Amino acid sequence: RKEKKGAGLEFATPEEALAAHERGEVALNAPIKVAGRETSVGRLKYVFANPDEALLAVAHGIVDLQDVVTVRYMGKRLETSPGRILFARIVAEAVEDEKVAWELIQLDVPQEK
Amino acid sequence: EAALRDLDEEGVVRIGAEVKPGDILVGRTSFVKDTSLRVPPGEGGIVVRTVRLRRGDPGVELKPGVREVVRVYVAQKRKLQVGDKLANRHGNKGVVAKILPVEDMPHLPDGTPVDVILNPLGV
Amino acid sequence: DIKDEVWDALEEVIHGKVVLLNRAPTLHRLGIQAFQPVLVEGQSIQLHPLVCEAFNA
Amino acid sequence: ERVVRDSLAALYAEEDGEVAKVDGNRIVVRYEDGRLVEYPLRRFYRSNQGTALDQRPRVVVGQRVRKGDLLADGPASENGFLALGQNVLVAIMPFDGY
Amino acid sequence: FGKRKGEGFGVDKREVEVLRRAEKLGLVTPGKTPEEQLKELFLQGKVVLYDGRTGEPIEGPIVVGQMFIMKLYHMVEDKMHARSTGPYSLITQQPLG
Amino acid sequence: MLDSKLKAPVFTVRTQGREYGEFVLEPLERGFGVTLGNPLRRILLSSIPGTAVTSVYIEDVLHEFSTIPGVKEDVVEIILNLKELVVRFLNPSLQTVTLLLKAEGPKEVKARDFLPVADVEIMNPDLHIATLEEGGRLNMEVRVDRGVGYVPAEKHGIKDRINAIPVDAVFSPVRRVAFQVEDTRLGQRTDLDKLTLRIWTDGSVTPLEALNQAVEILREHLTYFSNPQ
Amino acid sequence: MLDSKLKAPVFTVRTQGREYGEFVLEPLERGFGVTLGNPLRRILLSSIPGTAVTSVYIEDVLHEFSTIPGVKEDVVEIILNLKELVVRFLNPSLQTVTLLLKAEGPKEVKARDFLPVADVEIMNPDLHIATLEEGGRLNMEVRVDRGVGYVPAEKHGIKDRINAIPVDAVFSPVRRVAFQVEDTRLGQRTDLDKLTLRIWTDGSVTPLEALNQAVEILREHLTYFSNPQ
Amino acid sequence: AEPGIDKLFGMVDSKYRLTVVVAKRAQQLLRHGFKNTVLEPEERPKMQTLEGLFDDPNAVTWAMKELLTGRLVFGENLVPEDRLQKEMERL
Repeated sequence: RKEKKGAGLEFATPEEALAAHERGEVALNAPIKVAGRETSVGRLKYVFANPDEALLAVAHGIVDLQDVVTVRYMGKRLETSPGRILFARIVAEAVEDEKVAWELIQLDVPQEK
Repeated sequence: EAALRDLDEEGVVRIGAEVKPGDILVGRTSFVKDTSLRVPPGEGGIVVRTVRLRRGDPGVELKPGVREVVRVYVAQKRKLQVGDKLANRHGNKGVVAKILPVEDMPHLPDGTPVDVILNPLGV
Repeated sequence: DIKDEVWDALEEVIHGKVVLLNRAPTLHRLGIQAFQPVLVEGQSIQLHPLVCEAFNA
Repeated sequence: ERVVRDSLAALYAEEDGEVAKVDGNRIVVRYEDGRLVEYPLRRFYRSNQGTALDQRPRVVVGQRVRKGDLLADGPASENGFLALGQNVLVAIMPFDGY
Repeated sequence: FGKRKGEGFGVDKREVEVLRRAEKLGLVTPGKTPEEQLKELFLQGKVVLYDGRTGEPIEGPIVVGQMFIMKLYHMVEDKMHARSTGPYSLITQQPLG
Repeated sequence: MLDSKLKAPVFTVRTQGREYGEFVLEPLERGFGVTLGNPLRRILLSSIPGTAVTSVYIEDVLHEFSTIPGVKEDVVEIILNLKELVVRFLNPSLQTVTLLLKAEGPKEVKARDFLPVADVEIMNPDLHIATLEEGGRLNMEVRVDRGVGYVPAEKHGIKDRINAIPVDAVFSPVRRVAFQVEDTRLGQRTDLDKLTLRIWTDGSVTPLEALNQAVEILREHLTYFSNPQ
Repeated sequence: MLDSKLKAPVFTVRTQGREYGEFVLEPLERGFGVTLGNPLRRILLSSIPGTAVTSVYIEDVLHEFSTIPGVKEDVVEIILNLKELVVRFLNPSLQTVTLLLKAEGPKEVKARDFLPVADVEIMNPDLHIATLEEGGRLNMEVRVDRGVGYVPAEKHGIKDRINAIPVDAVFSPVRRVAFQVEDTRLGQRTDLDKLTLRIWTDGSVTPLEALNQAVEILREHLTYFSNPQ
Repeated sequence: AEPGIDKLFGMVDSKYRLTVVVAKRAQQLLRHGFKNTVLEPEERPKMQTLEGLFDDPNAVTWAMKELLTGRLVFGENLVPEDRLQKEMERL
């Protein structure tokens, strides 16, 4: 999803912008899935070591399956939703190997027919 | 003869007796060879009415060479099940696919559960 | 006179058998498809949804 | 109501009067002329297609009726209204696969 | 909702989070209490439902109501013409009952 | 019993008659409102044993689709009305009862007209049954049994008389259940759960005993996990 | 009796080490498969006690999104690699433990490289924490508490040093659980439930232990209806 | 499905040859009974309720999982046909 940016979207430049926009998200200055210049404050606020941690945090209602977040996958840090990670996990569980499963999917777009 | 207990009167089955498929309904004898009308395979309900028309015609006629005829009405109470189909007034044909228990159906914040679930994709 | 031993014999019989499901207008090759039967309680034949387009049903 | 009236499935009071007797199979009604008329009921009549045609009485003993008023239900009428089906709580949302 | 309040109940937590989710979906105007937010949701014809299997609410509101549904004439069409061995034809030996 | 039991729910009840009962459990640690409400609701709506009409015999008619002279209603209507009959047993060991009803003359036969029995009560004496115009002799017996769940008429197949006609039975005393979880405040933690479940029953079983039975069933089902193999 | 008691639902277990467990309850009567699976899943994902790295302080770190010279991993990568560190306490008396790490030289720093503490134990000593480029000044400490469930770092804000940084805490030993109920059948009827539980746990507790704790928690919470008020 | 249908398609040129060979294998498995198997010692079909898949619940699966092993050899004309075609039907 994507909703709104009523604040200064510039984030690449200021490093206090992490704390400043975390404070803004404490108020209603910027949504959790905000349209930031480089990253959304959701990417900054939540970072997950494993897909299991991300999906378990979704189970606790902290973040939806449609929320972008930084998750450390098997070798990389991906700015994706737990929904896309879960879809990749389903594909990798249905088959045996995951590297092949990771390579035969397109996990950056909606799964249209 | 053991199953003949249902055939109370002469040849005809007694009224109000439940009948299953494969049960004798009218006992007719040929040359002695038994050619008796039985409940067809499938389903059977409750016998309600029997009419017998013989050669002693009050005002009735029969097919030539036929001495008598008997017609039997069997009634059954069909209840909604999986095989059946339902529809609204707007053509949304359907078939009952599963009959869910009351506990696991969607319900309002109040205790009242919904009756039927419709797939939106048909709209 | 049905007994659960009869139903156990039934599930023994069809453990490996298959049956051919057929749609009346058979417009192509996939209008006939084999399947493994699973004993169910009811009147209708339960069909996997994904073959809802292999058959035009 | 027009469908159930125009199709001769229910029973209607031909004249203002009071009902005399109501039973499961016949209704005896004494009109205002003093003439009593008895209406039988096809209690369970097999249709051409195998359904059932029943007339269910809709009046009580000693009940005043009006001209053209309902007396007994048709096969598929609630109270002088075409009733073939049910009213149910429907939720429009995709269940599992059923 | 007046009958709901007469028993002495407000808004369930499940309903609260479903309201927040619907607010993120633009169904209900933001900045309003759950009372008028839920009233606006009702005006759409959508009300909160609970799964019953899980107890958790169905994410997003659902339209529910009363509909008239009739059972259609049910002749031999459904009946199982399923046979194994029966009478055979006379001219040719094709099986027909 | 303070950090984990005083910070754990007191259990209050609010019962009106023996039909409606609210049970409040407050406070619960976050996440256990639904965790307790849902299984209890499912068990209450599923497996609460009760009583309902099982068989009906009429001294006059010979099958289901007949009618009695002098009776306004058809036999189908009679069974439909008898279906909502609500019967309370007073002796738990008692299983099957056979009520008798005899009526004549212009009688609006309600449920109160049943002949009294030693350990049986009717919570709905105003339940309409039949309408006898004149000279109509209505003699019937109804066999009511104690069971669980829902059972079709033909599956049980009770045959006491050659003319007895079995009926469908709904052995569930519980009319409906609705549990609601709300937010409660405690000094140390702001967000806590208060679980209040409301139960409507038919009077055959007071909501409290229904809740106790549901809890007992849930506990005995959890018992199955105790022995692994 | 196979109607209720001989199917005291057989509870078969398939344990693949201390990480993976499958548990099959079979056969179970209609509707109770979900009624048992769902609360158990909620309990396992919500209330199991466990230990997690609550916070970390490094000597030369000022902000959480800074870069540490002499170490290729940044602060974020360090804390994420710290997240999955699994520690079991030896005695119940422990509430919090502060564990330090002094490391220098062009070497790999792993969990086993932590200074030993008598009353704590590590299930993954070979957990590669980070890499030191050339004499990397690795002077850090981590405060690890016991808790339940999942705690975002923001709200609790447990602080030891002025420049210490909060860490999201994953207390629950279970990595994730999934239950599937599929319609089995008996000799005569098919309306029966087969319950499967698949549990993945970090390794602190075997899945059997977690399930036993879950059922014990549910039973003890059920015992709160015994005393009415 | 069936164990290793891709593997089964592996060692045979045409699927129809596969069908012929597996079904013929089932035919001897019926005619001499399931004593004439080549997987006796440890790896047998394993039935769920009991060890019923030891004898003969389904011959087609028996023949297929027989074919996955190397103990089955087939050819167009591998043996002098007349001797075994007259010794097969007479016992």
